[PDB]
Amino acid sequence: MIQRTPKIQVYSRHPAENGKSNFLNCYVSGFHPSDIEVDLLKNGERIEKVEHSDLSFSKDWSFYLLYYTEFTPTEKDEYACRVNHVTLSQPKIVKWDRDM
Amino acid sequence: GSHSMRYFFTSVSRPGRGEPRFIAVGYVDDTQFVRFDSDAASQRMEPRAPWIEQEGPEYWDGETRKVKAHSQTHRVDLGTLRGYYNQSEAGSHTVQRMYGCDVGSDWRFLRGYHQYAYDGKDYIALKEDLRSWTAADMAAQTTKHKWEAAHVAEQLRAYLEGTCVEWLRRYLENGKETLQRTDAPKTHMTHHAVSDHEATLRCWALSFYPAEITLTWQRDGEDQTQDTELVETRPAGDGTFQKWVAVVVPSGQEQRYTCHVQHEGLPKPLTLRWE
Amino acid sequence: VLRDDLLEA
Repeated sequence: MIQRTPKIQVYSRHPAENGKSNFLNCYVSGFHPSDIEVDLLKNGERIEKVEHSDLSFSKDWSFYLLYYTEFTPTEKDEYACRVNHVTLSQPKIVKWDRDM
Repeated sequence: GSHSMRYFFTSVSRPGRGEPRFIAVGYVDDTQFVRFDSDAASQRMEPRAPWIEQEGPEYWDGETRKVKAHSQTHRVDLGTLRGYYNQSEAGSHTVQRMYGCDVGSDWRFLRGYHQYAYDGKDYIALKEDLRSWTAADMAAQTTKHKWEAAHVAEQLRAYLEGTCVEWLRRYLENGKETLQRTDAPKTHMTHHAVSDHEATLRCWALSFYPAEITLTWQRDGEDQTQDTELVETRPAGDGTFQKWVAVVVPSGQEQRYTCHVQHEGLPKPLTLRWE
Repeated sequence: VLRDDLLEA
């Protein structure tokens, strides 16, 4: 039972500027098996209006999903993505960096 | 250029209670166009691209019938494979299947595929000639024999060289405005000081389609991979893709470094210079 | 369009 841990990218759909509307994305890929918990956070608080793409997989059979929500970046607010998977001892949290 | 139509199927057993979770998705190139989810209310194949909504009720009735039948095949397979591998009824296991066809620039059949995995590892795959099978292990030899005796390859090849191509051609025509449009990457460079003496140059490719792309740094006209960093290509979520590559350089020496971008949407590769 | 029938493994 080969388990592969999720790779995670957190990023915005469009180049971000404070005060301007956008979409926050959390791309999880390279994982197996498919069961996975993914949340987007605003200042640690789980965002409720979060959607995701339909489950698919790459040529090595590992799965990928995109989770996303509308958001508006500001000076003070912290956004992040929280990921838990059987391969992880506890949820992994990855902060959104505007420049990445 | 070639185009592809691929279907991806994932079935996950839930031993505690009930049938496997089954998810099917269909793609033309990098665009998803249909989906079925066993957990959804509709219990129907559903559209995921505007151009497939051109198809009438008979289309959806037909695809729904077949995808439900596919789900039963996978549920049975999970049972069979658990037996081949001597596994308990307790654990959750996964079958994955991918099949589809490519057409070339001449819009004729180019390639066909049908591959099958169990618990994320190769199990059995149709060979490039569409006439024989590759079995990864001894359990898969059983399946190979059964499929040979039943002449599965011959039926599959007929679908791949026929029906598969014909519908791919139809989808391409119906969805030409998007499926056949290349979106060249919008490119730019950002600059960050990491000290008084060093800076990071980041070369961005945004809003491109299809996903395939190559981004590289050169220094004084030779490739540079040392002290670089490069994220995997990722979906923007509006149907296009994003990528960046970064390099750390001595401040003041930025002019030596160029970012090079190759994409189908570009008649000629792009060269960016920090000005 | 999906294939019309899949044989069991």
